[PDB]
Amino acid sequence: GGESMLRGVYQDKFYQGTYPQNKNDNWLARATLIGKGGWSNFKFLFLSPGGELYGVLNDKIYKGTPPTHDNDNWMGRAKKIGNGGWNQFQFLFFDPNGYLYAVSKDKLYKASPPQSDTDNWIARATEVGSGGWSGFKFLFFHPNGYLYAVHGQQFYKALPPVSNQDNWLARATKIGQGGWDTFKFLFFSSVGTLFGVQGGKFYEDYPPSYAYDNWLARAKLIGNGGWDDFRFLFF
Ligand SMILES: CC(=O)N[C@@H]1[C@@H](O)[C@H](O)[C@@H](CO)O[C@@H]1O
Ligand SMILES: CC(=O)N[C@@H]1[C@@H](O)[C@H](O)[C@@H](CO)O[C@@H]1O
Ligand SMILES: CC(=O)N[C@@H]1[C@@H](O)[C@H](O)[C@@H](CO)O[C@@H]1O
Ligand SMILES: CC(=O)N[C@@H]1[C@@H](O)[C@H](O)[C@@H](CO)O[C@@H]1O
Ligand SMILES: CC(=O)N[C@@H]1[C@@H](O)[C@H](O)[C@@H](CO)O[C@@H]1O
Repeated sequence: GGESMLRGVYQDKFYQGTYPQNKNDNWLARATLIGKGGWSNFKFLFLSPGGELYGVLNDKIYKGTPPTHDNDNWMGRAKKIGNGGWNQFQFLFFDPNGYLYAVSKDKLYKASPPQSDTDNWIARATEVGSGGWSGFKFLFFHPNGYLYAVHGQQFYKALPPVSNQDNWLARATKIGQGGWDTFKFLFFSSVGTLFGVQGGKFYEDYPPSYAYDNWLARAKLIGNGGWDDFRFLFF
């Protein structure tokens, strides 16, 4: 059930709405304002597959159901689940089953998310990757459980590492040979459609399946202008 709404932070404000389906749709003019300010200094701001919003701010991490209207004081009701060290991460993201993945100091870690202030998450997390993980530009999951990654200007996908003895990049399938480093945002919707913002323009299409598929030549243009101004843009 339910396709998730697109969300984004633009000029310190938080908006939500169904994603735009053509370049004549002025998304910002119709989107619901779900936060009046305070959103631009989060380092990370993302949603779990269970619908909980996670935010990293000033080295601490907070969670709560997302705000539904502009006067919902999200940070006043969010639960603080981390008191320090959350700005050390380069990436912080969920797999489809609710496990949190994190890249810190070139290593990849995985575990169920912290549920309280006193939980030393980084200490109990499993190290599933020992080196190479700060070299990616993007690292994100498809809803089918495959890990997608942009390395240099190349694009790859493969089931995630089973342990730190698993050399992921060596067995990954290459699904793109160039141009992937020029995107500002690159992410999946909840039904597996790939969405990307490249120089102000917003595109969507089924993801490439092999290195010679010219994704940008076939993708649908769903937005022209303003998308490079967002600080966060995600489903
Ligand atoms: C980061 C955060 O929770 N910001 C909210 C803001 O969006 C909302 O408009 C306001 C309502 O009083 O409370 C907070 O400031
Ligand atoms: C990144 C990480 O796991 N930081 C945790 C922090 O959230 C927590 O409050 C503390 C409790 O001892 O341990 C850690 O440092
Ligand atoms: C990016 C990548 O695939 N890194 C892996 C690393 O996680 C793993 O510990 C090692 C095993 O020899 O191989 C690679 O370096
Ligand atoms: C961003 C993008 O779509 N890059 C693709 C690239 O992956 C592919 O190898 C090439 C083949 O023609 O076309 C494009 O450039
Ligand atoms: C961020 C945003 O909503 N940008 C839209 C843009 O995609 C669209 O092409 C244009 C149509 O007039 O309006 C806006 O600028």
